[PDB]
Amino acid sequence: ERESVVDFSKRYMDYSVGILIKKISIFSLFAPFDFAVWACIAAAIPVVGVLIFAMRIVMGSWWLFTLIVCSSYTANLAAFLTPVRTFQDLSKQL
Amino acid sequence: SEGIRKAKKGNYAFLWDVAVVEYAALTDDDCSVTVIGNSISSKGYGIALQHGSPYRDLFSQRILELQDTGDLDVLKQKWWPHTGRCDLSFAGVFCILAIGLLLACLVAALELWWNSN
Amino acid sequence: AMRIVMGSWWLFTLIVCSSYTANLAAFLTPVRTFQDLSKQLEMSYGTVRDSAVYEYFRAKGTNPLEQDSTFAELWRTISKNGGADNCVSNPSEGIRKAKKGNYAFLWDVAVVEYAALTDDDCSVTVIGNSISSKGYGIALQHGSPYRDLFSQRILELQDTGDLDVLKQKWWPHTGRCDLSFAGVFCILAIGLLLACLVAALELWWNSN
Amino acid sequence: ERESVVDFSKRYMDYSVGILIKKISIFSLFAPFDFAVWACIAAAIP
Amino acid sequence: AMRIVMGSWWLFTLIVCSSYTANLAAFLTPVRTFQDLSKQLEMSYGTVRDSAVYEYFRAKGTNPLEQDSTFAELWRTISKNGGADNCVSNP
Amino acid sequence: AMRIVMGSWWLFTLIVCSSYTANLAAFLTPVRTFQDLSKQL
Repeated sequence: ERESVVDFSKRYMDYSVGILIKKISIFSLFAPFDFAVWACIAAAIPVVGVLIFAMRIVMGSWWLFTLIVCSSYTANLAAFLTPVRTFQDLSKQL
Repeated sequence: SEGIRKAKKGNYAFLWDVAVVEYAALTDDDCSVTVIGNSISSKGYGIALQHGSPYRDLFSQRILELQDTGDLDVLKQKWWPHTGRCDLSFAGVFCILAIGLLLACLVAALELWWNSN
Repeated sequence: AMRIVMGSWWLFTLIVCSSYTANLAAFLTPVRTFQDLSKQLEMSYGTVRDSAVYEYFRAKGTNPLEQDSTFAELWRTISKNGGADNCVSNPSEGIRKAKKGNYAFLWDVAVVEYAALTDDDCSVTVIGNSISSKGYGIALQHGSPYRDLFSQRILELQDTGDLDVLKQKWWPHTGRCDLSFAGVFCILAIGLLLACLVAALELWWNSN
Repeated sequence: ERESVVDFSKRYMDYSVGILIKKISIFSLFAPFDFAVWACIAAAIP
Repeated sequence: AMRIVMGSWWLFTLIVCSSYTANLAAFLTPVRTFQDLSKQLEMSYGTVRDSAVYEYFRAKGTNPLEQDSTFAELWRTISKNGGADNCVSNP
Repeated sequence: AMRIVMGSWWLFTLIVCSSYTANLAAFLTPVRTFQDLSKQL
């Protein structure tokens, strides 16, 4: 209706709108890991418990086995090494 | 102007020109705000004129070409450059401490239950 | 007693060195990546050569005040040997070429997913980048008293948003293509196999 | 150059022009690591 | 016996302690730096008014086509309080 | 003894935690040295 009887000239800028934002403590380092494999370890010990019925093969499993699980808990210390938290218009509706 | 401090004092994300918020970031003595981008270039902003004017396409030709040279964006970068003024634990005791106190209370329960048995 | 001592507390530190050694190994950790500036240090780009993209990017990627960290990296990638392997004589040449040549450049994303989502690949998904000031408009000539009549209908279709409806008619955005944690089990049941190697051979060797 | 001599109307989109024709979990421990030292342990055993 | 019952605690969270012992030491990385840009975070910045370094670099902490924003940052370091942020008149 | 045992597990704690950040010395830090005089050698 600014075009119905009158006119604009052509574009100086383009369409937008702005959003003004002004600017769990120890739980958060287990969160980079999939929580299912905790119980995948927890069911593995019943499998090892079958072996009641050598033993050094079963020990030698485990000295290789939880090796990496210790390294896996050593892994997620690097959580920043590679106010607002979420940036979607829809994500901030909630 | 109300949306300055009401967004400062009260969880209000606002609906406004980004460039005003850009200069409000350019003015605050502490880098203490947050903005999120927007990109809608199918709709534009032109400049009104008298309905019937001889040089309208000639006006818009400079509107065109100063953007084609990009010096229009240098005019944007005059009053608001790209950097601006704003460039945009030891209390974790109880948490793991409490999960086993279920068991720590349940030990004496099964003790006194079977010791009476 | 004292003869048993030598390699023992030797291993009380060497394996620890080895633990710290294997510890650090990963702590800094067409479609290839996800960000356009991350593309700017990758392989070169398949545009149509001698296009207006080819023209105006040489006009403005060489403009340093109007350089925004991709366009010169764009220019140095595309200008290889005077443009060799970015070869376009007929237009569909560079449009075809580097599917398995593994260069990547795109259109405006409309004609992109017009062709790409009518493909069976969907690893051809290159991320979006388009000229925020240059595109396709609507052409007439000076002196025909028709423009405000028609630019009325130009603005109104997005005022209604039926500009979006007609884009989504012959071009829906949906299409057939809408758009570190398993290493134990790599070697887990290998131990169950070694259990079968050991204890079953013990059982049969006792049965022998 | 066109719009100097023959008038236009408004934009509706932007532009580019490109290419369009169809035609491990744990082993990062070994990208710095020379794999034989496992055997260096296994032969340091006897 | 109940050696089995509660003994999970000196195992697990002691490792969690060793992790907090660790990760903060890694995240660690007279003169501090040799930059006019890395020391923009240091405040109470003494400087002289009515001088050539007071004059010319206000002309060079302005003009946003000058793409070394260190100079404009050190400009706006003192430009507040009318230019009299934490300032002296003479050396 | 129960009292110099204190000195044992503490070194078992301390020295390993003290062994820690020198991995970043191996990890974090083509060119390495920038002096005109340092490259004379």
